Amino acid sequence: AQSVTQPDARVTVSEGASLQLRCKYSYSATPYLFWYVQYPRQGLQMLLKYYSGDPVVQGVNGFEAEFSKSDSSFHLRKASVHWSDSAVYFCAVSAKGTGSKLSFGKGAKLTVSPNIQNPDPAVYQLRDSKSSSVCLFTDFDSQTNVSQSKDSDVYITDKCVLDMRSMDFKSNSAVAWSNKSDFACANFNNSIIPE
Amino acid sequence: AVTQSPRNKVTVTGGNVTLSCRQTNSHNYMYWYRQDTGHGLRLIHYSYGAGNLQIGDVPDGYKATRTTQEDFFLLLELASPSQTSLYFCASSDAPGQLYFGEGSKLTVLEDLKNVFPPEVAVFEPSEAEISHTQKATLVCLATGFYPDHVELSWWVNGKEVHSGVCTDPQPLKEQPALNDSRYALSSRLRVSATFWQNPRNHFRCQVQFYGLSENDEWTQDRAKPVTQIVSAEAWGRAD
Amino acid sequence: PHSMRYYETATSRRGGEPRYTSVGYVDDKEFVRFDSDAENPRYEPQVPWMEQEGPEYWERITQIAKGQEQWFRVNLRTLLGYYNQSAGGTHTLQWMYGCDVGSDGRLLRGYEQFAYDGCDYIALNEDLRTWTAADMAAQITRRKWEQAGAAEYYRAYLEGECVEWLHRYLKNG
Amino acid sequence: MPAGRPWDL
Repeated sequence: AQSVTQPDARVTVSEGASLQLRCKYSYSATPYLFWYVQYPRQGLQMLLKYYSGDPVVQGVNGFEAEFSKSDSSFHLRKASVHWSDSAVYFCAVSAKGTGSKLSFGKGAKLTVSPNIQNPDPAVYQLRDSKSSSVCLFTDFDSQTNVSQSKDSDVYITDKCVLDMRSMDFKSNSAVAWSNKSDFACANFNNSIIPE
Repeated sequence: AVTQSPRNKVTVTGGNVTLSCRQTNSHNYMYWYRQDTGHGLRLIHYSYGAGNLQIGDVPDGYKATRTTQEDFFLLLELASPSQTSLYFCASSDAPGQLYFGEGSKLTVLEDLKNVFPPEVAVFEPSEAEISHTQKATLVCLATGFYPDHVELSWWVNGKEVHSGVCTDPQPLKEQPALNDSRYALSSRLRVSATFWQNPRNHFRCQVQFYGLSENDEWTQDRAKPVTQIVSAEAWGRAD
Repeated sequence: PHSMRYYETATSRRGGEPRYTSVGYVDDKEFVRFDSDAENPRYEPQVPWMEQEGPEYWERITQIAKGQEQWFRVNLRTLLGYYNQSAGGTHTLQWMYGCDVGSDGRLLRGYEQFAYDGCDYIALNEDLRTWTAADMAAQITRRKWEQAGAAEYYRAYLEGECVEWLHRYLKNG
Repeated sequence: MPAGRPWDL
């Protein structure tokens, strides 16, 4: 009777770049339409609501959505995207007779690629505090993409953006490691950047 | 402001678990949702006013009671691994306009033999990076734990820090093939070299692991994998 | 030049579920009614021409009617708390609404207003985005309703289903 | 047609 379909459960967007999350919903008759957002480690909160009138409903923080009776959709748009916008976004519906019963969309995770002006990609291997190891990859640009272990006897985590608010400085981070006695930084065998 | 309890609870197949929700607000609508990756939010039960109960879309194995207008409970008289999820309470005064709780994360086990706590180790910065980027970076590593139910935080000199901290969103599996495989997780904390250089600065990675309850029967010579905090340390150094 | 109205009213029972009635008005003449104490509680045509419709119709609009019973039952307990009134009271709650359509088929005037125990409680002004509140306990309703956008929800019926269904009803003679 | 359920007070 009532389904909600979000096409992409995965989106990645640079700051400022336009964004469009999409919500196509199940038919008929008079649906009530919403957009919700789930912060990191948090619960949901309402972002936008539409009951009737002008099909374009605007958010105070730059989000806006448009409902199309014909196309049967409720799409979320932002002209300029900020890093604080990194979150999960649900779209929700409910109809007449089912006014207080929301059908939630699938959900879509938003990764805002951070814009760093001075990337200087490098890789170092850290020694244990107690035991007198692990390799890390940081201070690279947003556009490069972390690549899984070819060895698969070896572990590797995808990029992780960290930020120093004290000095307004952001940085991605990636880490590789294993139990194997023999190891060197050089053997990031994939998606490299020689500088 | 909607609050729900418990925030974290571990149980076993066939157990009994009750989730509580209180809304001091005057909302007459209350809701119970379960969030999953791959299926988003699905409604379980809801109620319109104290005493009222109404059915959701997936109420199977679930029961609910609305004692007051402010209290709403989710009853799981019988536990099954399919109901292992992240649960949310809600309240509404207007159609579709909802306020959510902080979520209750449930872990329902098949067998308690498959359970292991995480081991935590911290790895100190480089003379390389400090020479290079005039800054320092630490890594805390959590490994070999089943199930995935942990909370990492960095503590520098008695303070929980949220700045300069980067932690994985989802831990990985150690043998994704076995499907009874343990998980691993990692985190990062980056500071100015000066701050690390002080032998007076004390850095910590503490990982809460929610596991067996105190009474729970342990049939092993093994260390009871109980709910605990495992942590590792590192001190700054001048050199 | 035409008009449409509904008057849904309940009256609390001390300790049980109240007595609910709804009646439709077309150009000031009653064409439909509901009652909760009839042994076959249902929506009934109170005029000849309305007999044409198939039951699926009647049963749907009847499904709508139950909603109000738990709504009224709830919001009679709400108003009780606002005014600090005792539980043993037997009160009456009224919803009056509808729209006025021109000869050309446009909207002229929409109606959404409420009354507690027979006196006017809250009403929707003619700009249709603002409320006028009667008493101080009605400024709470207005407070909630105006910030959360009550009017926009209600405009859905008035702008849409009201004028459509008025036309359909008038399609006899 | 009657309207649905209005808002909570």
